[PDB]
Formats: sequence, structure tokens, C-alpha cells
Amino acid sequence: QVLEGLDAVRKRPGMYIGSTDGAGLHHLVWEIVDNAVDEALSGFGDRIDVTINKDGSLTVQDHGRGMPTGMHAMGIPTVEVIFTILHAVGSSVVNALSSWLEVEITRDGAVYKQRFENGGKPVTTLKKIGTALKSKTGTKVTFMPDATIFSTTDFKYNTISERLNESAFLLKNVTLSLTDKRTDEAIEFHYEN
Ligand SMILES: C=CCNC(=O)Nc1nc2cc(-c3cccnc3)c(OCCN3CCOCC3)nc2s1
Repeated sequence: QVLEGLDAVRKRPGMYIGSTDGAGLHHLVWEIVDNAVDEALSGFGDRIDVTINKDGSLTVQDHGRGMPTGMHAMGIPTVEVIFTILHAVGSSVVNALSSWLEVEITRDGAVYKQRFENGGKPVTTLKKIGTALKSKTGTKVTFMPDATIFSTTDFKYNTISERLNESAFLLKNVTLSLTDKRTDEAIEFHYEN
């Protein structure tokens, strides 16, 4: 297994996301959403909220266990490792192809955040920013796709709606939501089984 840095993704984005048009753009969404869905499939979290922000960024929020908040080697957070080493893999690929990315993790009474910029260079460490009830857990990821890479950076509400509907149907007993802050449009999907 040859590990790579995020430069590799940025130099050959098609190898990771298929293309740099709208299909590629929306693959970034699918990677992040899929990580939230896997966590719910494992039984952690009953809602996954997706927001298309006014600034063009996109947020996915789950209520799963929260990415681990500890360290890997050399004082590097586990989360930073997940987001910055390519095991070529979703999180690091989206980070690489984003002009900025923020991950917020809530667990154990604490809220932590790390911010990356300019294709996934950390501009902070994983820092405690606040507190929450001990019962509160989850992961939140927000990213701004890199307009220097994609031919289009406009997320399409209908495209995302359809994919989240399908994901809700396959998962069962989990609410998937989409809110578009550009247009105020909103929808929820939930299939009981
Ligand atoms: C919100 C947008 C995308 N949503 C997400 O990405 N949600 C995620 N939720 C988790 C939860 C865990 C997790 C797992 C176990 C215990 N506590 C938390 C996790 O661990 C990383 C894999 N590790 C686990 C430790 O052993 C090596 C493998 N990753 C994610 S990623």
C-alpha cells in the first residue's frame, strides 16, 4: 500500500472522482454523505442533515459516535490523518479538492474543530471549541469545492435530493434532509421498515 499526499489527488482528480464537471462535483457530496450513512448503518445516528449554504459550500451533519478525537503519531490528530493521507479514501479526496474544509466533532462533553484550506492544508489543529451535553455525539463536515479545479461549483438541489431519497430508502429508519439556503427549498426523507 503506497500512501500519498493530497497533491496526488489535485493533479489527477479524474482518477478519484471520475471527472471535474458537475458529476465530479457531486461525487464530493456522495463521499461525505456515504461516510455519514455507513455510520448510521452501523447503528449510530438516526438523522443525516445536508445543507447547501449561501456561500456555495455544502454541510453534512451526522449524529453518530463522532470521529475519534485522539492522536496518531507525532501529536497529529487521527482526524487530520483521515483528512490528509490518501490510502490510494473519501474524506481526504474531498479535502484535496476543496479550497476549504471544516470538520466538527462532538463527543464526551466536548466540541472539537479542525479547519483546512487550499486543498487540504491544516490551518488549525483539532481544537476544542466548546462543550455539549455528554449525550451529544456526531460529526459535521463542511467544504467549499475548489473553483480552480471544477468547471462548475453549483450544487444541484434536485440531484442531491434524488440521491438522498435513494440513500434513505436503502438505509431505513434514518431521516435524510436537504436544505438549500440559496433558494430556501427543503425536503426530508424517511422510510420506516
Ligand atoms: C458528517 C459527515 C460525514 N460523516 C462521518 O464521516 N461520520 C463518521 N463517523 C465516524 C465514527 C467513527 C468511530 C468509529 C469507532 C468509534 N468511534 C467512532 C469513525 O472512526 C474512523 C474509523 N476508525 C474507527 C476506530 O478504529 C479504526 C477505524 N469514523 C467516522 S466517520
